[PDB]
Amino acid sequence: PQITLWQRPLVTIKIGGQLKEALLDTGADDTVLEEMSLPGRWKPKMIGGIGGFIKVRQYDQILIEICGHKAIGTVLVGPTPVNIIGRNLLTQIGCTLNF
Amino acid sequence: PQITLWQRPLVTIKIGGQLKEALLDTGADDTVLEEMSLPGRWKPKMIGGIGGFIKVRQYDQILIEICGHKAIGTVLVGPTPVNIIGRNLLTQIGCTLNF
Ligand SMILES: CC(C)CN(CCNCCN(CC(C)C)S(=O)(=O)c1ccc(N)cc1)S(=O)(=O)c1ccc(N)cc1
Ligand SMILES: [Cl-]
Ligand SMILES: [Cl-]
Repeated sequence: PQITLWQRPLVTIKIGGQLKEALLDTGADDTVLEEMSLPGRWKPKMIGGIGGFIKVRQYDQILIEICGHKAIGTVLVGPTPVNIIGRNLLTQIGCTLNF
Repeated sequence: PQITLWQRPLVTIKIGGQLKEALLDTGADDTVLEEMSLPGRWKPKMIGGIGGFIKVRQYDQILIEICGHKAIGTVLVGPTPVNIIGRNLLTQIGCTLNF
């Protein structure tokens, strides 16, 4: 599709059998979601910027569906104020910026 | 242009006669720049970041060029990790997300 930026570009994702709303964020290196369970190994990470840093758990090789697009990648999990889809997954669905 | 996301979408902007590098950030509602001098009066604004809310300076109707595309809009100034171009100016230059 073609997504306008007049409004926040929010999309439905499916992960861990869960449906969630998330922000497509070209400025985010990696996907980070609010607290949830994910299977497999993880390692701690600090991510931050405006207003500071937050501690997250990094899970790798996680399956996700974005707008019906299937993709695999890293998912960070922690106290983000909003669910964000980062470049690491945006590239796999072939998402680009255009003007 | 068409910008893929395998690397950060960092572009050149021009503001106050000076070139700067900035991040095209669809996750950002508003544009926020590193501390700099701008003309006119400013008003206070609180923005919600990944680690918390912070105070920044709002300057309105400022000339800024993004990848050569001319714009005039609101620019916020404050302690941001990088210059960020948000949806207020992305919309202005006709930017969309596509997949
Ligand atoms: C400086 C940016 C490159 C840092 N980030 C990415 C840009 N997101 C842009 C949206 N933001 C809020 C976020 C909670 C949705 S923001 O705090 O940067 C913000 C707020 C207000 C305005 N006007 C401009 C920017 S990050 O969010 O810190 C981040 C860092 C690591 C990962 N893995 C994921 C997100
Ligand atoms: Cl103030
Ligand atoms: Cl504006």
